[PDB]
Amino acid sequence: FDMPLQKLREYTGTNPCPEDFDEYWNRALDEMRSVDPKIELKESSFQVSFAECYDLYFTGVRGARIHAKYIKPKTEGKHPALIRFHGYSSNSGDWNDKLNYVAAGFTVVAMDVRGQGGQSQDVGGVTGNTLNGHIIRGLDDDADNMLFRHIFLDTAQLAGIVMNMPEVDEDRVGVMGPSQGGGLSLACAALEPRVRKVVSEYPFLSDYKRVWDLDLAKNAYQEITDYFRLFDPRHERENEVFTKLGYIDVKNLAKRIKGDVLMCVGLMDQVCPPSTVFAAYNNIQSKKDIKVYPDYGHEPMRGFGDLAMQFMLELYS
Amino acid sequence: FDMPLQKLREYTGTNPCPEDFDEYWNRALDEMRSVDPKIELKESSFQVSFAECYDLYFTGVRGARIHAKYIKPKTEGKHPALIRFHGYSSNSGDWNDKLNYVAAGFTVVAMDVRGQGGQSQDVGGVTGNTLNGHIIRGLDDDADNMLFRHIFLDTAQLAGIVMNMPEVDEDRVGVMGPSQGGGLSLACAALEPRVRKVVSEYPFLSDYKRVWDLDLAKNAYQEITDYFRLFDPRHERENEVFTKLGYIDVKNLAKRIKGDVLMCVGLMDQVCPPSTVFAAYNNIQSKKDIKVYPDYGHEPMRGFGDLAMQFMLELYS
Amino acid sequence: FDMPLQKLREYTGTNPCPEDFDEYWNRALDEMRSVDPKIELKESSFQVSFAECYDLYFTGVRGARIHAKYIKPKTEGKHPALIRFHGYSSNSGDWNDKLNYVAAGFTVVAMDVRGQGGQSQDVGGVTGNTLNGHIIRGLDDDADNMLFRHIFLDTAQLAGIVMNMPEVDEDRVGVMGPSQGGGLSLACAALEPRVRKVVSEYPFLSDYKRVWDLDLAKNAYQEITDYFRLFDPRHERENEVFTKLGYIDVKNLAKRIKGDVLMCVGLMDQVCPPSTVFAAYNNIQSKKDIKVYPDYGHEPMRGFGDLAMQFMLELYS
Amino acid sequence: FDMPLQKLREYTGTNPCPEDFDEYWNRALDEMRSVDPKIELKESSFQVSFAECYDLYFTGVRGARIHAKYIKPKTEGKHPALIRFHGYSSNSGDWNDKLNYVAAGFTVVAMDVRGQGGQSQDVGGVTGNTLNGHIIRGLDDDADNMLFRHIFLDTAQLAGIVMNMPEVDEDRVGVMGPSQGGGLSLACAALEPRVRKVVSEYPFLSDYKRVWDLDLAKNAYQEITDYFRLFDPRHERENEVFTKLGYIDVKNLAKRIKGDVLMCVGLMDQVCPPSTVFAAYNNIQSKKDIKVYPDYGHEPMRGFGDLAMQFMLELYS
Amino acid sequence: FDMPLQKLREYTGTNPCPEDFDEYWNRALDEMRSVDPKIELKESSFQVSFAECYDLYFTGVRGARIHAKYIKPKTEGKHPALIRFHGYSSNSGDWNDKLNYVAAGFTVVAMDVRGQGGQSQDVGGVTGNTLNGHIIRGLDDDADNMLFRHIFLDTAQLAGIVMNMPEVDEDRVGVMGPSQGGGLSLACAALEPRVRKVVSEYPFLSDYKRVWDLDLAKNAYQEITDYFRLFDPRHERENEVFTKLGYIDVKNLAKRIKGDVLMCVGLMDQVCPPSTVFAAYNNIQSKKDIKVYPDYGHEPMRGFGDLAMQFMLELYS
Amino acid sequence: FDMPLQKLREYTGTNPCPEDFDEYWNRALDEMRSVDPKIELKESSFQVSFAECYDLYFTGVRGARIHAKYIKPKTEGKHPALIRFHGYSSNSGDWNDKLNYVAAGFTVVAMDVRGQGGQSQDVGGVTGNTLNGHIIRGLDDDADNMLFRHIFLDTAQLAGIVMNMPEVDEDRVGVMGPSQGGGLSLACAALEPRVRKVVSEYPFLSDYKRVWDLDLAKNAYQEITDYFRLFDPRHERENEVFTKLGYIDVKNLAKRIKGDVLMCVGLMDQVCPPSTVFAAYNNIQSKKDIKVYPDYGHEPMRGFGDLAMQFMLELYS
Ligand SMILES: [Ca+2]
Ligand SMILES: [Ca+2]
Ligand SMILES: [Ca+2]
Ligand SMILES: [Ca+2]
Repeated sequence: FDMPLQKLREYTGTNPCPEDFDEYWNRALDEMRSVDPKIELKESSFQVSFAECYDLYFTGVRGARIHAKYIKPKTEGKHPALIRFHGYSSNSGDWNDKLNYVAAGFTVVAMDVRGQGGQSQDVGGVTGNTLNGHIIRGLDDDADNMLFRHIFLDTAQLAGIVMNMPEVDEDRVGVMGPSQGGGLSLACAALEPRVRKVVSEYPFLSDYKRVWDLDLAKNAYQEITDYFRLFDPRHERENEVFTKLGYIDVKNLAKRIKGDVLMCVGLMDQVCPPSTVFAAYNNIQSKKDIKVYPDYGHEPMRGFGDLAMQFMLELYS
Repeated sequence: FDMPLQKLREYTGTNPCPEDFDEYWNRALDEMRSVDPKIELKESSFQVSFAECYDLYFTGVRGARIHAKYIKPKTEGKHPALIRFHGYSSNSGDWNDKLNYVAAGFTVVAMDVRGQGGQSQDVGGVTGNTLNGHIIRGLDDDADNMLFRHIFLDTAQLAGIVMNMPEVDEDRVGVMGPSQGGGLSLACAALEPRVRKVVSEYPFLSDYKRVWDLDLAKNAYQEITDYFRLFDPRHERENEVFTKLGYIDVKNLAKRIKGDVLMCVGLMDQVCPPSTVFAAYNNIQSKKDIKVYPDYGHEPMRGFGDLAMQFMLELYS
Repeated sequence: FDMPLQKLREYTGTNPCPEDFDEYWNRALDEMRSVDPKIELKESSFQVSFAECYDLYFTGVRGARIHAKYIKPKTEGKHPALIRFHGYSSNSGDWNDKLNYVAAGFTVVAMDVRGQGGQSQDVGGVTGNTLNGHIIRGLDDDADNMLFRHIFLDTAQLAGIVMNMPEVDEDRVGVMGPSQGGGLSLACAALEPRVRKVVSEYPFLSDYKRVWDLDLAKNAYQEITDYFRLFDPRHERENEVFTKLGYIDVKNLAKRIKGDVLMCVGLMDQVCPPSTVFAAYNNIQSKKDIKVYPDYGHEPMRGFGDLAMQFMLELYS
Repeated sequence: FDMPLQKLREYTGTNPCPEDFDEYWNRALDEMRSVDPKIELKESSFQVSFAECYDLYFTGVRGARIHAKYIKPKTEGKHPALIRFHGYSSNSGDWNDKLNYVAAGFTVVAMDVRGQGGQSQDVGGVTGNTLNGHIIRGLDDDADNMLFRHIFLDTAQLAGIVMNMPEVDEDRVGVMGPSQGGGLSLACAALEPRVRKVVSEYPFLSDYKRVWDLDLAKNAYQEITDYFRLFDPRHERENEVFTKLGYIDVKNLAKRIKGDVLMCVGLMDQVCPPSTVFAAYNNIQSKKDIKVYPDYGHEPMRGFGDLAMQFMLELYS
Repeated sequence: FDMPLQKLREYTGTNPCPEDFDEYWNRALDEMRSVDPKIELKESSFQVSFAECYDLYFTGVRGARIHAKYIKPKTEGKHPALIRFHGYSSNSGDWNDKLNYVAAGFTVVAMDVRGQGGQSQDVGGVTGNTLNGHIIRGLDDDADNMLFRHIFLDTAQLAGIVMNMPEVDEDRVGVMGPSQGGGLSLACAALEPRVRKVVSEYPFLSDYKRVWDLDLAKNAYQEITDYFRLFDPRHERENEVFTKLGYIDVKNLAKRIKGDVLMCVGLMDQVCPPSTVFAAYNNIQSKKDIKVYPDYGHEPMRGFGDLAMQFMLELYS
Repeated sequence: FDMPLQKLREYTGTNPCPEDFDEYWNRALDEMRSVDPKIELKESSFQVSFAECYDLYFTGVRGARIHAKYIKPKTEGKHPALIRFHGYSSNSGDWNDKLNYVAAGFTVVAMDVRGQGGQSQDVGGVTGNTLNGHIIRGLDDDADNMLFRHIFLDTAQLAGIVMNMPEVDEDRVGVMGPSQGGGLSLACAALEPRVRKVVSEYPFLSDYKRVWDLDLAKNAYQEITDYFRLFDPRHERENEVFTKLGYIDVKNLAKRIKGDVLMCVGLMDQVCPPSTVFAAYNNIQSKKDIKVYPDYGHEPMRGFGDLAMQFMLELYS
């Protein structure tokens, strides 16, 4: 259902990239940097004796109150930190499974995406469809009002907040996540170049046009099809639509990443077509590597979790 | 998958009704009535020689700009009017198929629901999930900020606007729609008692708890399941959740309807369980009737469209 | 699952055309023209004040009694007429939705196909399979006894009957229909060259061999696969079978069409493959046009209905 | 999806039986007995040294030419005979697998059903639907014109023809078949009481109303649902329809069977619900027995074939 | 698809329990206790600085070499230990996600089931089917040769080995697992009463007969259906089959558990019917609790992971 | 989903062939030939008067007790014999349907494959997975311990046993089977060159790598995918795995076949891809022929059974 591996290795993407892409994002970062986070920490009901578990809240662009789990090991001195991002429609998950990295002495943070399955706020205020999908949310509004634009900014802002924590060495921060979380990991490391390590598992939010070309604009990408069916049935605004989506196409932000990257891709993945994953991978200029799993689809790949941790452990000296 | 027809005719609903239901709605109607609609009519690109086609815009509660197709026949004197409501995620549709009632001398209006498939605006500004579903949109916010509360008010406000049109006899306005449109038809006739005729085809938005009890909280009702899975996995707040959804349960509004009602239900419809449809039907106190289609599911039922027009044509003496 | 749009534009078909195709149809036309229609009109139970609704019955070839809905506006003088054809296994449908064109002053006729979901008779009398499918009905009999041959003749015969109606301007007649109805519309305009306008939506009954070549001989075209599995499992008579089906392949009749044609096609339509639709379209020699819907399948395409009406309204001076 | 075995044992049926059922069938038998079979035997291209293989053709009611495979062992004297009936839409099948009974010295005959997958003719000539299904074929016509009525007569007529074969002992004839073939076997033994043995495997064509009551009027019984959806959507003629189908309900003919009967039923069979099978079984008044297969559906049941042969071998002294 | 919660609470099971159940297991334990484990530890390629990761191998009954991951924290003194068991056809998984409990100072062990997805050996040597399923593996052989009998013994033996580790406090050992792993957790805590804590998530291997009664002997329990279809199609040995399966029905071993138990059940779980889960739960006599997730099926339930860890942390003083 | 018939006829396979293929098999044949079969014949409970039905047991390699149905006609002198092999997970089936060849004077033998649906024993004793699949059974053990290696030897040993039966003409033995039975037929005729006739219907166990390349390593070939997913997720040992599977790839054994071969293939068969079937066919050097069924999948093909018997009947002069 996608090109052979031989060609994936060379594929660099299909979705257009706005001509003012750089200006667009420099502007976005300016807005993010002018925000007063007014950070608040609340002790979680979940408690362990070897670490402090806090519910962290900060204000992002447009006044949205963002939430993230925050686990701090009870150890002296500064150390590495890991920021996890979750899948589409999910949330930061349970506290306990974040402790595997705390065991390694890491501070661990897991952010909730605005308006999805967690406790992060989506202030809305956009024109157009609001029933299904965040990718097309704000698509018929001004480009600067696209929801994933704010979400991407939240990850960048959170990375800076984490880097300012007293127990965190700002030069030893890594980000990780699967699918949407993998796309957000790339976006975060792109918008906050200080991020040192990046683990992106079968990333979502990449090379939109390609997904549509493969007749795969379904499942997680169904909203792109819904959009055209309802607002441009004969595709009279196709190029403008995909160009605008180019603003939130991680394959376009990929060139900004400075940290080391480790990715994985399942060749049976029809949710996030292998070609869209390689497009993001092939736009990365920093040190990188990608693990290929021929028989896996959009799912955790056996053994990769271990490769990812060993990769993250590289944050220590 | 549901109770026998024998029991259906006796079923009055399961979903709870808030203690302050009436005051909640009188309070909502007060808000709607205090809004300056600033009505604007723009000529449509679709034009015929026997009628006037206009895109109508008005401001609803919370400042949302609402859109509706508006077709006026080129005849003299006042006459009946029909207000159509559409299915979940859809829109007012095409202009041409609305002309069947125009041929009958009716003014035809088809409203687009906020943030769905048309041109009506959803101003948002709610806390909680915004990724999928309007039923749960605002569920974790104040009850007065629930999206379908505003949408229901839009239907009532539009009915009032239509009743003030120069060519419309305010005492001869009918409403109609399938699924979501069927629930909206009931809500509209309930909130604007002046509505004279009502056609509700396999109505959606009714008896939420019942849908869940039958393990049918999927398909169109999937979001109710996602809500619990993400925000209350062990149903510790079950009664509170369904009670709040009770505010937008059209079965609870039904008692207010004064116009004549004609409904249809498919006994194979698992999207809108027959019991939930009968629950709404059985709460109506005005003159009513329901057509039963044993072998039909969530779909147009052969012959009903004709029964619906003959029913609407009763508006003429 | 089909060639790219770029290639579809140049695709002219795969299914063969019998060497005696022309003589076959001229002989077929002679047979129908010799039939005494014995037309009878019966007032319908469905009635409105602005039009006359009649159930029309006429005798077609082989003594079959054919039925069609007939709506005549209560206006003065001659005017255009629209003849609608329905989907496979369906019928003429409801009376009310045909009134959109009556609003435009058109006489509207909707024919029921022999032995399908309506009230038209299939006298049968053929050898071979009679359990499933009209495409293969009479395939093992003489070619002059193939059921769709008679059905095509019914459309041409009905077109002439309509052109002889007192209120109908014989030079202002249009035909329209989706899927099977789209194929019948083409066949009608081909067998009755006086037809002025043609709207063919995702036409069925075209380029049979191509459907099979694409492994799409299922769904609506399943009977073709059943025929071979049961009567020619090793395809020893493949060319003979498809050539014979060529007699009722609308892409072969398309060359005879003189009226203007407006078609629509969904690129995700696997029921009527895009290539088979373009094959019919590319064989049309009269003024034509085709609307392409990239994200639509075998279903009504948003906005096309309005395009079709504006197209039909061109029949008025 | 059906009642427990405990209840199945006592279930006698739901579908009605016409008050003139008996006269209907006696009149039907008189018609077939007046037909001149004009039997013709043609040597088959398939030949073996130990038997004679012929394609047998005889004329049935309404002038239909019926076909059946006919294998005669090259032995001396009279012996038993087995008549096989096939599944819905299938045919008599291959010659070789019929030889298992020829090995036992049986003459084997396998009839093709009119207009299905074989070489038997369906003269048609009925009013109503002819697109899908033989159960509803002729349902809107006179009851004496229902297709399965003629097919049942074909089995009885064939049974008599076989009983008149020189090498066949008329008192040692057995009939067998699965699904449709199981229903035909029952009908045959009912209309031709001389039939000595009967093997009916998960019989189709039984207790129609029950199939519909269970919401299983799909798959093989789909046409019943199609009939109502198209010709009686609100079931205003429900009792009339099912009572008429009672003429061809094998559970109503079962009382006439005189030969011993061996049946089998799969409790997971949703195509032919267990209750409809037991309904036919429980109406049999002759020596009978039924093998129950808890984990089998609409399919051959392991070991039953051997039970069936040992049962048929009882025809030998 | 299963009884209401009200009745689940009281349901105690349906599958029989052999009369010599106790003798059978006392005998099995004797065989296990006579085995020389000949334990061998091999450093894993996966290494972290805060713990020792070893591949542990021991010999179980019948000479099978069993494998389990073994992670020991680099801390002084004795402490609690957790033994994880995996799902059907899976294995011990990755090393990294086991570190969440190591962070809590626990020694963590994850055993691979014989012949499944890991490195544990199944010496086989049984008669009967060996193609699919371990539940019926050895079912046609002597009861003492049933594979899950050995597997259960492996868990008990491993628990004793863990309790003998120098860094492990033998009175602070817990076991946990989902589905098959949940069934194995119950079996382990039953056969090694010293186990102090038990977390069983939607347990598999319980109340076999019940699964079959609900027509749910499919998916994970498909082999039970396969067995009957192939070896006892008419269920002539039904009681003997299910009674024999009673030897490895965890609901029967449940009464032996002494440690505290925490379980979870998804009411939408058709893989492990809620009733079979409550049957095991209701046979437990030690301190216990069960978390119900109405909208979850056979899958991890949000929040439970955290309840499970807090429950396990109860092992410390 | 596969290459065009034009290319199929030229395709010779993709799966590698071990360098020591021949010695591996000569070594295997040596082992089989050194086994004392200790043949035992037990009269079956199924008995007919024209043939002798016996359950035959013999010891194969590794001490496994193998079972086969054995039917001998009550005729004088030596005659042909037919050995049938069954489908994956199935068994020899019923006795009665084997009598068609008995009627032709043949002795008919139907072998049960070790550990599948019949009475043949799989002694096991292998390391690695034992939960699902015989193709990978023993794959992680020495190549000489692979299960299908022993099964292949069982077919060869049984052929030799049959050729020594007093009523059997050793030069007139044919083998036949579908799917797995088709692969076993080829393996048998390859390992026991004396086999005179071969019928292989849509053979399984051929060209493994090709199945994987087409993403068809599912359904019957699912275990190959499970193997990689669990034991080599990144395919680091891909060539080694497929090369080893090459030992039991019937396409590699095909070159040894001396008897005449007749095969059939369905072009819609995704279970046993057409290419893999043609790969085996194209490696045969003896007289051969293949029947192509374009519209058939993994299923019996109409008419082939008769071609198969006529082909086998060629054994008589
Ligand atoms: Ca480092
Ligand atoms: Ca004009
Ligand atoms: Ca006897
Ligand atoms: Ca404690």
